[PDB]
Amino acid sequence: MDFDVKDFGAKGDGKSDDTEAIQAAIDAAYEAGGGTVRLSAGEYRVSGGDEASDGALMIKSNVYMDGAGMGETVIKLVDGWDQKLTGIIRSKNGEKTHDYGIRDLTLDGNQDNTEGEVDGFYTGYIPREDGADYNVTAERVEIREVSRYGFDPHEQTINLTIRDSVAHNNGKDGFVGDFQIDSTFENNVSHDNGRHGFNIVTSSHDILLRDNVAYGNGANGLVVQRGSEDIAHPYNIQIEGGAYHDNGAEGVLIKMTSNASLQGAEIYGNDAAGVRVRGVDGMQLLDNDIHDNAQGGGKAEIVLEDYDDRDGVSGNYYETLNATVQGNRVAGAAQLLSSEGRDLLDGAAGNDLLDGGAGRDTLSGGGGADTFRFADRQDSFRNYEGDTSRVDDIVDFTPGADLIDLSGLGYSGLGDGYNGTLALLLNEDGTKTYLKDRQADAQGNHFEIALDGNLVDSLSATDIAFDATQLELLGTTDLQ
Ligand SMILES: O=C(O)[C@H]1O[C@@H](O[C@H]2[C@H](O)[C@H](O)[C@H](O[C@H]3[C@H](O)[C@H](O)[C@H](O[C@H]4[C@H](O)[C@H](O)[C@H](O)O[C@@H]4C(=O)O)O[C@@H]3C(=O)O)O[C@@H]2C(=O)O)[C@@H](O)[C@@H](O)[C@@H]1O
Ligand SMILES: [Ca+2]
Ligand SMILES: [Ca+2]
Ligand SMILES: [Ca+2]
Ligand SMILES: [Ca+2]
Ligand SMILES: [Ca+2]
Ligand SMILES: [Ca+2]
Ligand SMILES: [Ca+2]
Repeated sequence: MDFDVKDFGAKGDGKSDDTEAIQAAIDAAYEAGGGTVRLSAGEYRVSGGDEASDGALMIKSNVYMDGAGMGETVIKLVDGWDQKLTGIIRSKNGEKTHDYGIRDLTLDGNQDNTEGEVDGFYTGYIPREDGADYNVTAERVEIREVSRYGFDPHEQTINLTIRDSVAHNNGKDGFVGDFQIDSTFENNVSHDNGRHGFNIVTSSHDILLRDNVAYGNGANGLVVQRGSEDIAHPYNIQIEGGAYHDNGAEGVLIKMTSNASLQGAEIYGNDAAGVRVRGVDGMQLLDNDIHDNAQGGGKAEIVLEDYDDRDGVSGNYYETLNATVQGNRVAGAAQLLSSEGRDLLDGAAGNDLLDGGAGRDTLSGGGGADTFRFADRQDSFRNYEGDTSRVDDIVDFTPGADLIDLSGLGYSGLGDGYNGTLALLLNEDGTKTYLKDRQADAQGNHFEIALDGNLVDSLSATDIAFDATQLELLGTTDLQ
């Protein structure tokens, strides 16, 4: 059954406190078993409760609020409110609220004329307890001028959808997804917020972030992170399309997350790296357009690195693992470092640094002068049985342009492959060129690298750095 707020005494005049009248329509719609609460165009002033957890308006199960449009219907916090208010619209703490939503309206937190932390839209059940809100929809909603978090769906919410919405000029993050599950953020814009455009945090998993745009935020365009507590990391985070540009830090930052994907985005004009990946297990970075980042200083368009939390709350060291970096256009340097397991690392037009770490990795530099680093003799090797897997291959080594950094391995130079030298060998059919250590170590292992193609004639000693002195002289990058 459909309910109009004006029928409950709501004025929408910008001056009268309409909180009770709008909540009356909510409660009547909830008592009918569900329905739509409609708000014609106008500015409805609203106030909070006794506690921050009271929010301002309590949406209920099977209740949807439909305004007359963003800008047309504005729900604005009263002048002078001085109490922390957790959700101008919110579901009840300790209730699994379900099948509710808001559409075509503006939430205005009025931070210029209020004091206290205010969040726009708050969802969820109980922090650190099992249970969830579910089937939650925000469609064409604008949240602005809240002092902290604009869209703040919270622990836990399953099947939250926020689409075609905007968060701007909020004091902290425009969108936070806090322990969101099986949820969708699609075709949203988050801009000119105090800190992050989008912030996916607190164990959120199976999240689609499709065709979102974040610009002009004080910190990240999008950050996906564990957060500050020792809890399960987020995982299964798929970032598809959109644009993360002109933000105060990295365009996209992903850290302490498993199975994350960033594909087909445009990423530019950010003050820090365009993309930064710290301690991510399973990272796919495909077909993105990355340019003109590090505007605030910095040497890298793309940064892959570990996340050392040993001095932090978990006590753990988190490696970036299982990385696939292909198809990107990158107008600047990519630092692509990974660890145990098979990595596929493709640089682009910049002067890139590539290191797949342990395991059988396939590396390519693309354009420019690229350094392929092998930090450990066990990072590319063939074993006693002749198991040729675990041997890295470099797809496109360019003699006179690229560099093989062996400076930490203690080989003296090219030679016959014994006594600390490496042999340069062509395989039987002349399809691959090998650098080989013919001397087995105590475990029977042989350091070996495959260079795809025939380079036995074009490769020279000046294409390999065999010690730190040679690396300082020959290094192609500004990232070592
Ligand atoms: O980033 C961070 O610093 C951490 O943020 C964490 O999320 C916070 C939320 O932002 C809210 O402030 C949320 O407030 C909860 C309270 O935790 C509490 O459960 C409260 O419960 C009330 C209940 O509503 C009712 O009034 C009853 O009568 O008394 C209860 C009581 O006061 O104990 O309701 C508040 C609410 O729902 O607004 O709390 C969480 C939190 O985790 O504490 C979180 O993301 C954390 O991981 C971050 O580190
Ligand atoms: Ca709830
Ligand atoms: Ca203020
Ligand atoms: Ca390159
Ligand atoms: Ca590897
Ligand atoms: Ca190259
Ligand atoms: Ca190693
Ligand atoms: Ca390797």
